[PDB]
Amino acid sequence: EIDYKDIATLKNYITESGKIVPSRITGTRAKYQRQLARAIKRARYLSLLPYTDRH
Amino acid sequence: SLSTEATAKIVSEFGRDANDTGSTEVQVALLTAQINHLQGHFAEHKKDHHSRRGLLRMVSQRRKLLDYLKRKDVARYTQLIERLGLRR
Amino acid sequence: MLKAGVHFGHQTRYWNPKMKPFIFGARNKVHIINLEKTVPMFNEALAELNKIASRKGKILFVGTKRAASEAVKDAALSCDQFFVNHRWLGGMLTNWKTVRQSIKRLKDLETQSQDGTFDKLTKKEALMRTRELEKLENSLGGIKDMGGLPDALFVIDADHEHIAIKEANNLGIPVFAIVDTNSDPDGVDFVIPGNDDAIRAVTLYLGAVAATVREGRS
Amino acid sequence: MRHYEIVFMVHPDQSEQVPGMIERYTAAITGAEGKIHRLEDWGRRQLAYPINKLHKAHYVLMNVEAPQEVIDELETTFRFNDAVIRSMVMRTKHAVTEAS
Amino acid sequence: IKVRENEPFDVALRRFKRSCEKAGVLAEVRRREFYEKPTTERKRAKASAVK
Amino acid sequence: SMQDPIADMLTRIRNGQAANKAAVTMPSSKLKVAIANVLKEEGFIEDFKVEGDTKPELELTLKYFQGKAVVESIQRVSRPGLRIYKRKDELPKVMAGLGIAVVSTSKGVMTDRAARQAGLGGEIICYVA
RNA sequence: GCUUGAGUCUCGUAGAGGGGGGUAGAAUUCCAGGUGUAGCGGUGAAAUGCGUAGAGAUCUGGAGGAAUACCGGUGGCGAAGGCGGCCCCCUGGACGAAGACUGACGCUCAGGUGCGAAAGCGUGGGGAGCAAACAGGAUUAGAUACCCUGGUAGUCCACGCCGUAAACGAUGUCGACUUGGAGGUUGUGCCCUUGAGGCGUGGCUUCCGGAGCUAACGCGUUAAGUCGACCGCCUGGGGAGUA
Ligand SMILES: [Mg+2]
Ligand SMILES: [Mg+2]
Ligand SMILES: [Mg+2]
Ligand SMILES: [Mg+2]
Ligand SMILES: [Mg+2]
Ligand SMILES: [Mg+2]
Ligand SMILES: [Mg+2]
Ligand SMILES: [Mg+2]
Ligand SMILES: [Mg+2]
Ligand SMILES: [Mg+2]
Ligand SMILES: [Mg+2]
Ligand SMILES: [Mg+2]
Ligand SMILES: [Mg+2]
Ligand SMILES: [Mg+2]
Ligand SMILES: [Mg+2]
Repeated sequence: EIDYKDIATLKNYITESGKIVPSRITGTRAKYQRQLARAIKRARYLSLLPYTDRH
Repeated sequence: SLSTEATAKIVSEFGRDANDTGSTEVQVALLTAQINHLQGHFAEHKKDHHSRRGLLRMVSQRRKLLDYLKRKDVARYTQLIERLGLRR
Repeated sequence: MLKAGVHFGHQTRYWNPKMKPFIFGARNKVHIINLEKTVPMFNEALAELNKIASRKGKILFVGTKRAASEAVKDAALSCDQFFVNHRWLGGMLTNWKTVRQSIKRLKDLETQSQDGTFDKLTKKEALMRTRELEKLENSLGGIKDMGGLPDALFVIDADHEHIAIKEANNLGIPVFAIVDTNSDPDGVDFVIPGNDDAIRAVTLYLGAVAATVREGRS
Repeated sequence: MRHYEIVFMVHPDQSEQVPGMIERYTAAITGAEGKIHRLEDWGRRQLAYPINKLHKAHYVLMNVEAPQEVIDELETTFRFNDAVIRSMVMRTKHAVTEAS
Repeated sequence: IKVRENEPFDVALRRFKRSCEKAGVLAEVRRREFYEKPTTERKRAKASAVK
Repeated sequence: SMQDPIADMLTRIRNGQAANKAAVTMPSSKLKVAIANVLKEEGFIEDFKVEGDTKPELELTLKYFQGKAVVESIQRVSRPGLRIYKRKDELPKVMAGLGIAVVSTSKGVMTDRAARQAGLGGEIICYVA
């Protein structure tokens, strides 16, 4: 959310597969769903999080 | 988009005091300043059409202002175009 | 000045803009009417009501909703006044001459309920013709005897009485109505602000109308 | 002078280069009179997916305030140095401390 | 996707696959490209989900 | 734009009136007033007021008679695009005689009736009825 | 002269706004290899095609181009065209809170200039998938098609052309005025912040609906309502956007 390093908070905004969870489920606000995804994206690149559950 | 440092500078170089921000000359001057800076931005790139639109915008504005001045104080006009270095 | 123990106002969003001048509400996402404006409208309400009621009151207490209906089959019903307390058969004012025969049937039937033919025919026909009666009975009570043309009309909830008011508006029948915050006024010549569907504002002004038609010239 | 996160991650085998690397970057940035507001040698962390063959690799966090210029001549060195399997330099918006 | 199911049973129980992929992003990516036409598909897919 | 302000006045009446609006205000001007004057003197507006000083504020009270408004129609005539100037023999009389025509003259904003008597003419600002 | 129109200045906010450089994982195709063995592929059914020089399937490594799942949404930006992975660099616009400066410096704009999807053209380059042309197999009375197997240009990059689209809201721009309701989005002021809020106050937007307007459909404070300033354009169908 407020940051990608927080993989802690994060891991509960992604499905098992690692797909970013729709806001209609997280029930999250708008502005933040973006800050969220952006930080998730950010965290996948630094291998702090999977893209895929195939690993 | 021009440095608060640099924009201020020019306000204190063309107006009564700083704060005299809206003084004709001052506008005409910090437009000029950007217009010129920018000419290198668009020196590279050139395909940055969109940004170019603001730059054209800049020119046509400063142009209108320059015009109005000449209409009012033709003195402050000549002084300005000399000292801003344009109108050839 | 108030009397209304509790009709205060009523009705929340659904407000009809034109009902501004009779509202000062705001409590908990619903507006309270102008408590002190409903009142100077009993001045004129019951006044030109009783005013025509002495010169001879023939009213028509039009009001419906399976939860307020029968509470009009009273001193509203009884005294110098007539009533409709069910689905307002459209055109019953406007087709009065068609429906006029829907009366002849009602009578020519009950006038033959405990009268005339009855316990004869089949033990089918029986309540298998009082299914006819019970029907025409409600919706077409206050019609029965008309005697003196419908002359003003007292109507309960202006918009929920879309038709009957409109009918009147057409026929020159002054329409006295109470109009919630949500209901559309101006169809009403004599407009009565305030709640329209709480068991009180009804009986109150309702019974209070009966209580001024009922007496005006001794 | 602007800020950046920066969080290059190095190759296990070249682990004991990480101290010299940090010494070096700090030197370079400090020399430009730019400060340095956080530093975290997370060491050998386990990878989510197995980037570049090899799982688990040595992370290092930074947080610096330096002129868009030395930050420029950083990703270069970050490229040159095939011991750094990824890097990333980020936003800014004023300094930072602890978290993580 | 994955179920490493455990001790005493034999039933499939894989109701998971109708929770993401399968004919989800699969009947999708299968065929006609689309392009600007999804826009039209997903525009009618909101006009519906209003009421 | 703001280029014709009198049509803006004419319309703020026209509109608010059809909105059954009690008052209505607008930036004032010498001109504006002299007209509202006539509107009042001839009984179309209830009463005006200019509550300002640096940023003047012409303000008018609309009347409603029966259920209607008193202004059954208020159109501009002259306008910055096309200015109208009728002599005197040519001055236009609205609704036969009822209703008025606001006309500016070498001596002030008067009504066609008035101007006709005055013996002069000028720019026929607008029509009212 | 004036300060309300219009600009300038200060701090900030949101953003697939533009241009440039990096870079990431998922897949497809291809190359190499391990294992494995008689089919695979495809359709409505088939056949062309592919496989015992071992295909498909399965695992492993590698090369290459192209596009960026999930976020994602009557969500967001732009003058229109249009713009979706991540990061840095350069840069345009918008909006908001304050207050300060300019002092009508404005609106519109024939001519003019710029921009302007996709296709198409010029030179080099690049080429995985898709695919005009073209080949082959089918269907069919016929099949120069729709379906199948292949597949060239093109689709990709750089520079330069072309200047058109149902380039559409089929609604020119600017300004003023005129009842409502439920959202979405994005600033900001105030309240024991003591509720994840509570009451306001701008920008933008979706649905619905009043007067009114309309041939009707419908529009409806984002007008197709009430008005003004300017500009483009229409005058029966065909002929013709042709000579
Ligand atoms: Mg004037
Ligand atoms: Mg791959
Ligand atoms: Mg492979
Ligand atoms: Mg910007
Ligand atoms: Mg071009
Ligand atoms: Mg092209
Ligand atoms: Mg080419
Ligand atoms: Mg084909
Ligand atoms: Mg054309
Ligand atoms: Mg459209
Ligand atoms: Mg257009
Ligand atoms: Mg609304
Ligand atoms: Mg609508
Ligand atoms: Mg209009
Ligand atoms: Mg031609």
